[PDB]
Amino acid sequence: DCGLRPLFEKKSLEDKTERELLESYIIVEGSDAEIGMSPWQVMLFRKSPQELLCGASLISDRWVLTAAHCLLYPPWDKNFTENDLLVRIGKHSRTRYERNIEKISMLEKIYIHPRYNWRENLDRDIALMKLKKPVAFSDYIHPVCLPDRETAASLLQAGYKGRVTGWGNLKEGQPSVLQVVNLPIVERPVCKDSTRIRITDNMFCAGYKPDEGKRGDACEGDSGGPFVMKSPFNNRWYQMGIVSWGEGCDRDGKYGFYTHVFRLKKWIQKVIDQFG
Amino acid sequence: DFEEIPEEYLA
Ligand SMILES: O=C1Cn2c(Cl)cnc(c2=O)N[C@@H](Cc2ccccc2)CNCCCNCCc2ccccc2CN1
Repeated sequence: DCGLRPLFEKKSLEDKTERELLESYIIVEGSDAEIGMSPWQVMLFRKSPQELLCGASLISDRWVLTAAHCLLYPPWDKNFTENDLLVRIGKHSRTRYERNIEKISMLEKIYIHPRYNWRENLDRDIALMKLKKPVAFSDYIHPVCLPDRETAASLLQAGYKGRVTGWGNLKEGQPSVLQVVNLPIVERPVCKDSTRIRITDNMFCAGYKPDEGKRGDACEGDSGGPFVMKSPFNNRWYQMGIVSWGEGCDRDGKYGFYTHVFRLKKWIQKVIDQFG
Repeated sequence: DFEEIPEEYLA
């Protein structure tokens, strides 16, 4: 039942911008998300001091996916352990406690990709977090699907648009509610030529070109959040990427970079079946 | 400016 939203696909209602994504299959400068628009959205919350840590996504009733750098990044003295964080699921408002809507879960264990490259370019920027207890699904809490080879091959194409969501900074201040922006996947050569950072096959970049007019990008605080696409074949939402890195936010000629979820699915599956 | 969350989750 993954990728089918209770408030949209389940009742055959479409959100305001999913049509834009469909038409392409041939957070800075975003907008407020609709209620229940991203039911798999997860907020990584630091306990003390209480603050926004990162974004993340719900992939099952006990597993949450995020960016490895959200938990481990020596250059900025970041090395969080299970008890330093909490996961808040089903949220819309950034700062308020959404009583009777959001659910807060404690972390049982964190698993960071063994070959996550924090020293150089954040290659394989992915991590899994197992919750202590399963979270109850609801109209605002629902898992997103993970792509198989076919889905990745057909949707991960230059020009095809995905959707990024998060409570991160609005500019390179803070948003009142969850932000959303649809961005087109960019050709590999263009991504490469836009930066001096070495790009790997475990990454892809997205965003509009300077001559395209439209804008939008992820920013500080959005890390770990999902880059999703709605399959035109089975109408389910798939998480194709994880907000990973960028140079500035929404700069002309620059693009946000995302962890290529399918490329690392082997690892994801290995972790899940081995550890329950 | 984060609203305080119930104690059960912080314990
Ligand atoms: O901050 C991060 C992750 N992140 C980390 Cl841990 C370190 N350095 C970042 C970066 O982006 N950007 C710097 C270039 C760089 C990329 C990869 C490894 C080392 C240096 C260059 N300077 C730091 C920029 C920090 N704000 C980046 C905001 C932004 C924009 C688009 C997508 C995700 C994000 C947030 N993600």
